[PDB]
Amino acid sequence: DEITPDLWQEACWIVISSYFDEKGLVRQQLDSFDEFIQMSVQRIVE
Amino acid sequence: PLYVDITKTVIKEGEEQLQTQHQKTFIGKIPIMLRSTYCLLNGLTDRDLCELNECPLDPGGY
Amino acid sequence: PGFVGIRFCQECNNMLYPKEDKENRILLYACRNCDYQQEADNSCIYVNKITHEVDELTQIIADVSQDPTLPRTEDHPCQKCGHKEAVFFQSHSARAEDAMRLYYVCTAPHCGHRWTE
Amino acid sequence: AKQDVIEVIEKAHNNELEPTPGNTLRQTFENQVNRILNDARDKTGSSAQKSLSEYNNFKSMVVSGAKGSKINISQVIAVVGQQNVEGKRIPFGFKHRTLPHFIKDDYGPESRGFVENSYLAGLTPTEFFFHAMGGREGLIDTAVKTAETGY
Amino acid sequence: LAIKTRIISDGLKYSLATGNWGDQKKAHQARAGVSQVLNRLTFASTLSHLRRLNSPIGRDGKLAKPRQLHNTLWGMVCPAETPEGHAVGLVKNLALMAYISVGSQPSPILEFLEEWSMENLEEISPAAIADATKIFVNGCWVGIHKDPEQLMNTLRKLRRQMDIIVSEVSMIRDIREREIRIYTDAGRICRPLLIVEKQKLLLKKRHIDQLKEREYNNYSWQDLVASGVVEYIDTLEEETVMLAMTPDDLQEKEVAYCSTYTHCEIHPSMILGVCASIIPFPDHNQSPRNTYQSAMGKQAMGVYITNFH
Amino acid sequence: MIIPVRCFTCGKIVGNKWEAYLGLLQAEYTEGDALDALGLKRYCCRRMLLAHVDLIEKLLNYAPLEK
RNA sequence: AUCGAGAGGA
Ligand SMILES: [Zn+2]
Ligand SMILES: [Zn+2]
Ligand SMILES: [Zn+2]
Repeated sequence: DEITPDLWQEACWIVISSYFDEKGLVRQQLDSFDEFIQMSVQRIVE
Repeated sequence: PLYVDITKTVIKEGEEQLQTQHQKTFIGKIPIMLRSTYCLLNGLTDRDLCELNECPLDPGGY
Repeated sequence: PGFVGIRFCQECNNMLYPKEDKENRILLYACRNCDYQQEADNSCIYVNKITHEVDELTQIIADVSQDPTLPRTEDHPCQKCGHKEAVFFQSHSARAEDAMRLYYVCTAPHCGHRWTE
Repeated sequence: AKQDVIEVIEKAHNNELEPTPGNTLRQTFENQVNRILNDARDKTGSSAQKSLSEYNNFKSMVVSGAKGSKINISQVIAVVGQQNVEGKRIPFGFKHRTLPHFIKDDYGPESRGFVENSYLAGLTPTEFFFHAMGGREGLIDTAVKTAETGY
Repeated sequence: LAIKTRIISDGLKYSLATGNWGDQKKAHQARAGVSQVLNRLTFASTLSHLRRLNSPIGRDGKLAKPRQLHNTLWGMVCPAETPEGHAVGLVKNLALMAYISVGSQPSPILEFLEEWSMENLEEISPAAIADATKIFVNGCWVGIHKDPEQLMNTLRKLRRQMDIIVSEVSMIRDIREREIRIYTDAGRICRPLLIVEKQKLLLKKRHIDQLKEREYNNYSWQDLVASGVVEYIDTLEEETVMLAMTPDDLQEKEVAYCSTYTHCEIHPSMILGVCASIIPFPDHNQSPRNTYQSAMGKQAMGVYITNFH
Repeated sequence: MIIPVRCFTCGKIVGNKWEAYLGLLQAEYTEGDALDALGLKRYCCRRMLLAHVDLIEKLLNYAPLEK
């Protein structure tokens, strides 16, 4: 049930691999431009 | 190309109003960042990226 | 000596300023907006404590015991309720940067006792 | 050295530390904490120098004067030492915390940036961050002083 | 005929091509350094350029405070990647796991606070503020509360199940002053930290097992965040966060240091960046050498892209 | 990009062992066991095989310019 | 070729 110390070294890197498989590395730029082109332009126009 | 809907209503006198909606009026071309949701490379598999002479490992963001 | 706080007018709710009736020389507090005035009892107008000799326990609040950051100890029990646990920190304020005296706060709820050894 | 620093911290918390003339109580407290840590670092460096043998290449290049120094040997083998920013220890960048991994008002050597390990052993991540701060300060001084010196 | 797309198209193109962020006429008044040509020397250089930050303090400034590596930069900015020359301490690189908020509307949060015991500033008695707690959402004081502990617990609980409060929303309770701060705007840097129970990690073998077959049961990082075992903590929230470096720091010892940890790091090496993670055994090096390698990896020569033909 | 013909240090041929090394890897052999099977006794050649990435396969995905 | 900006090396 609990992550043992001899398995933590693998569990943490599995977690980090999941993070970098889902999010990416340029996610901040991608999401910022999506935010802009999606709601910011409409907010400006309105 | 960005298109904007424009609604123009003429008000002169005597309740002579009429709204003319100029649908999809061109306002300008917005540069599109690569790999974004409005780039042609969004969601494309690595095979399609290679078909379009683009690197699968290219992160975009530019 | 003690400190002096301001007084409010009962008519316009403005502060009473120091004033004096020469006839009786009785410390008066007269509001300078309207004609209202009052007779003082503190007999003190202004104090300036340079030594800032004040107790930090007054400024210490009892809700700080719920901070998961400050350290805790069981070697300084609360005198008010006998609880073993206590949360301690420094004064961490201006004019009190020195005097690393530890200020203890009781962890048990509804007590909140603040003290210093 | 850690036990001695704990003793100073306890004495300060018990108001048993009479300030030296010409200095404030925190000034005296820090000065003596840094004195204890510096004495420990010097002693451990001396121990490393004694442990060095005649075939050691570090010692060879140091005695020849070609490169390196006693402080470099000491930091490689025994103890890197205290990391200092603007002449003092690591400042409380957070609210009374050097890093969020410590507790508030913790003037222990580890919290304020005393790298306990050596380069050969490897530094713990807080020590790595503190050493990065020290190197950044050195780079800042190097990149700043040049214009004034040239003028 | 009345409209002109030329202004929009040409202005956007000019800004992105020259880097002067402003009007074309105010070229000298515009700020440079934005929209630089992408470095394609090597893949590490490209990634570092795409994850680059800067501070508009100016290279001529001789003040050492802005350039100093602040304690706050932990887990957000690489402590080694910085230009050696004039831009030292100003141009920065993102940490590996650092994510910065894209922004949201605080309307659901305000509605929930209204639903709770939060009292509007116009309705509160003026004398009810001394002993109560103040609540700030996106910087504007919206009311007072009398149970800050319960309110903070409830708000964290909502943030941990992808309710009206999204994960990126910041929620800082400062205790010395009774302020409670809720932040939702964009530009806030944050990183994922494992939540810690009474003394135990919330992440478990079930989560790790479901992550092992990440390609079969579509159990991903989004599910990890939804399950309430990982939380994005911004800078200001890190002040009230007690961080366990590793689960080894939660084990009971002969002397109790903290015993009240509220978060844990996924891995200490996440504080590094892109050109700093290439370094083997960086904890056995001197820091200026780490910085030199971080600058020098962008100059390393390899296959900068697969489609170089 | 492609497997070098010779080891840099000693000059022994390693350009005819990449496919066999991959086959051994797919045959559940450990990397060191495969290196021993291919007769790579020296750690220079062991490096030359173990540290090699094969970018020619990725480059072969893109269509040729001339048909 | 001129100006300006950016990235860099010692
Ligand atoms: Zn009055
Ligand atoms: Zn008590
Ligand atoms: Zn060889």
